[PDB]
This record gives sequence, C-alpha cells and structure tokens, in this order.
Amino acid sequence: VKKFPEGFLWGVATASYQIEGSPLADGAGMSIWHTFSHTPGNVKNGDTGDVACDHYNRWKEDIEIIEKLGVKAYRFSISWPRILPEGTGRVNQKGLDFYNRIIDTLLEKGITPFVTIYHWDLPFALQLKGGWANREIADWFAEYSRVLFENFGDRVKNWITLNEPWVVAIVGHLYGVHAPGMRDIYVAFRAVHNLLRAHARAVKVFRETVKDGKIGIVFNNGYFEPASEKEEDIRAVRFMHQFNNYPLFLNPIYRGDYPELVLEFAREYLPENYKDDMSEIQEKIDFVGLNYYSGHLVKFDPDAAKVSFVERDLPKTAMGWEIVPEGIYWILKKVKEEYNPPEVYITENGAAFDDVVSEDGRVHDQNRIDYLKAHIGQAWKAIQEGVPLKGYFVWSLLDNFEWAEGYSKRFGIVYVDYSTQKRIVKDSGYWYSNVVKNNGLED
Ligand SMILES: OC[C@H]1N/C(=N\O)[C@H](O)[C@@H](O)[C@@H]1O
Ligand SMILES: [Ca+2]
Ligand SMILES: [Ca+2]
Repeated sequence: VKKFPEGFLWGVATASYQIEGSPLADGAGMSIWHTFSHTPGNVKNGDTGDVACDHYNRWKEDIEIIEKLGVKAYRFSISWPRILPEGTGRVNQKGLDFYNRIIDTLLEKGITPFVTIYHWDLPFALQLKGGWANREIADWFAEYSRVLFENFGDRVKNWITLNEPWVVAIVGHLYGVHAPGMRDIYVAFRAVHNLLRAHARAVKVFRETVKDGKIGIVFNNGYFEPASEKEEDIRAVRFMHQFNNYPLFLNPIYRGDYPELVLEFAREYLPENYKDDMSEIQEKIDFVGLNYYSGHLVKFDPDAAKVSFVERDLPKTAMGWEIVPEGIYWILKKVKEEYNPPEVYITENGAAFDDVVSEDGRVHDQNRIDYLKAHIGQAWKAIQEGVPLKGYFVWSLLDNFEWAEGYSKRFGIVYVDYSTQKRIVKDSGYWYSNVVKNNGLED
C-alpha cells in the first residue's frame, strides 16, 4: 500500500477551449485558437473548438460527475476573451456569469477550484497587437488577472497564472504548430520573456487583491536521458532540461536570470536589456505546478537546436509518447534539488489511448489505469524522499479537443461520444475514484 499525506489533493483538470464549445456565445471575443483552428491545414481533420464537449451548456452535469467520482479538486481555465472580448477594456458580464455559476457550484459541493488564468486561448484582438510578442501584454495580462481576482477571489483561493509558457512561446511562435502559428526565433524568445513579465505582474496584483490566496505557475516537463556517455550527449540532455523544462522559467523567478545553456543558445534572440526586468520577475510565488507525460532519449546532432531524439522500443501511448513513469519521480526530485519550491503540484498527468465503447456500454481502458498507477506510485516515492508534493491532477476529466490533433486523441477518465454528447465514465474513472477513497494505491 502507498498512502499519501492526509491533506493530499486529488484532482482532475480541463481547459476552456478544449471543453467548452460556443466560443462566440454571449458576447465573447474570438480567441487565437478559434482563428488558428478555422485556418485550413492547422488542425487534424479540420477540427475546431466550436462545439467540443459542449461544457458551455453541460457544465452542471459535468460537475455532478466530479462529485460522483468523489474528486475534491478541479483545475479548470478561464477564457480571457469571454471575460474581455477585446482583451482589454470592455468586461463582458455574461462571461463573468458563466464562471460564477461554476465557482459557486464547486464550492457548494466542497470541490476546491484551482483556476488557470491562461491556458492558451489569447483574445484574437490582442494577437492583432502582437500578442505575447508585445511588451504591453504585461499590462494587458495584469488587467485581466485583476478582473478575475476582484470578481472571483472571494471564493477561489488557488490560482495559476500561465499553463506551460514554454509551449505558448516556442510551440506557438517558433515551431508554428500551435496558435498563433508563427516561426520566428526572435519573436519566440520575446514571448518567453513577456510571459515571465506578465506572470510577475499578475502575482504582484494578486498580493493586493487576494490576501488570503496562493498563486503559482505551471510548466511542461519531459524526462531526458542521454543516448550515450559522450560528453556531447550529456550536454544535450542538460540543454533540453534547462530549455524545455521548468528551469527556463524558474531560474529567472528564483535566481534572476535565464539558465546557463539557455543564455549560451539564445542570448542573441532575447531583448537587449532583458536583465532590466529580472528584478520584477523575481516576485515571490506560493507553489510550482509541474505537468509530466513522457521521456525521451536524446543525442547531440549538429544537423538538428543541435539535439535529436532517439526512438526507443518502449511502450507508447496513442500520441506516440514513450511511457517512462520514473521521469515523474526524477522531475520532482530535481525541482527540489534545484529550486526548493515550498509547495509543488503535479498539475497534469495522463495518457491518450484508443478507447472504444464495448457492447456492455463500458469503456475498458486498463492501459490508462496502468499508466496512471505507475506515475502515482512514482509521485509517492518522491514524497517519501522529501519532495513537498501537495496534490496530483489527472489530465483530463473529459475526452476533449487535443489542440492540433483535434478530437482524435482521448485523454479523459470520462469518455465523450461527440455525436450525442453522452458521458461514459471509463474504467480509469472508477479506478481513480477508488484511489481518492483510499488516499493512494492499495495494490
Ligand atoms: O497533450 C495533453 C495535455 N498536455 C498539456 N500540456 O502538457 C496541456 O496543458 C493540455 O491542454 C493537453 O491537452
Ligand atoms: Ca450529485
Ligand atoms: Ca531592474
């Protein structure tokens, strides 16, 4: 048996664009995901968030499923352009109303809300003004955040500024695979820097507006292992960890500069006097959220950021991602070793598999159970070794719009039949309910 600490938080997570649908309802402005997904070629099958899980209408029934499963924390995001259709200026009361109903219902049911302020659905109106490339986004994001704090901070006490700023910056502005779909390395590093500035401004106003609250920030992480003992491969691993994982943002937040290998690689792409902003970027945070899915074997490659991945014969998910549960232990140990944050959450962990509804009307996803069990066990090991891990959130409550992969990839512990919008709790859902009941793993 592996019992967690008594106050441990077990949650499920979603994001607004992935589940809500009705992106233009009730006065909402377009987001960059609306325009990106409506551009032919950008998303598999031409899928969009126009309907998704229809959570905009079905939110009450989905919360009843959270209650049914016995889960006591729900991490969800707020759509910026539902709240401020033009990004700044006009506040849309019906956008506030939508989230107020969710928040009030969660509290009535004793489910703790964790609110992600930004999970990639930037207002299109702000992208026309450069989006994350524009230094002024620190002001725009501070404005938006203040609206949320003033409206919701009486009830919501646990907040996240940004989901995965690395992905926002690099995947959105260097690889061009996510909205706003750009390929410019100078823009991408200015986005990294503005994301830190925006985050820090939001925390600063949080201290004025939610004096009894806690605020943090969420990073994607992978477990990188070297293909050989060659110094060049060891160094390539170090680079991937400093660039792709939490240090890109936590070295600034905790130490006041970007990590060594990031500076070596990218100093020419950063704003000239970027260091002027580092004093503000050090604004104190209450917790760090780490997302974790997969591991990669890495090699130096002069033809590649000089790093290529080496495919391994390891079990994989429907995303093609290698299943390496020890990486969740490694990343937790490493965050403590490097930055010693006072509190850490696993803010996403999960897996996509090819789910089907059998004749019994059930969804038998033993592969998803095995995945979640292995990673939860490794998280438990990290706790035994002193990592201040305070909670774990499964990605996701619901099958949903998987960004550029569209609806083809199912990460839910609840299946969604998109023709009828019927929800079917998967075996992993029943499994996880039992994990919450036992406060850990029982065999
Ligand atoms: O790719 C799965 C999941 N993983 C994520 N980050 O690693 C995103 O936050 C989330 O929106 C996405 O659906
Ligand atoms: Ca109920
Ligand atoms: Ca300064």
